[PDB]
Amino acid sequence: GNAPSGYLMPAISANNFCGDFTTMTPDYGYLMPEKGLFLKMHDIRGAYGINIYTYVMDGDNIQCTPGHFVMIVPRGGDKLEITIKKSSMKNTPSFTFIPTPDCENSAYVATEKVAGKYYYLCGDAEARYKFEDLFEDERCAEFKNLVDNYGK
Ligand SMILES: [Ca+2]
Ligand SMILES: [Ca+2]
Repeated sequence: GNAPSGYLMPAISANNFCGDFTTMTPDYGYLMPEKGLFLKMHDIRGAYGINIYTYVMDGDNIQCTPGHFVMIVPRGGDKLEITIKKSSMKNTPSFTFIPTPDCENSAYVATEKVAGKYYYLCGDAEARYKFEDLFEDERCAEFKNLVDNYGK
């Protein structure tokens, strides 16, 4: 009913690509219908930057509005630094994700470019596993609690 879903998020210059999406370096997405949140994660040398968007549906389209940004930075001795910032509406992109009816290898594509490219949402189990492992990591309570308590 409200099970969350994970996505790989390659960025491609064309908005109508259908082929092998794994030739591109992906970000990761996580849709949480139980909370009305969409998370987008970017990896920089093992540190994670996660945007928490709020979303609503517009028919089949997922409309995503910036919320907060969580940074998770590994440090010596298996420590993590977790920090949270409010995202700016002016400086963090919004997304509208629309279906890809003609491509079975993607679930959605963005309506607008970011840095010249379209992000796709490609359904993916491993992306889901990555988020769910991070939520439940004993060191990540600050992140889990932000998400669990969000808007509430
Ligand atoms: Ca599709
Ligand atoms: Ca097939």
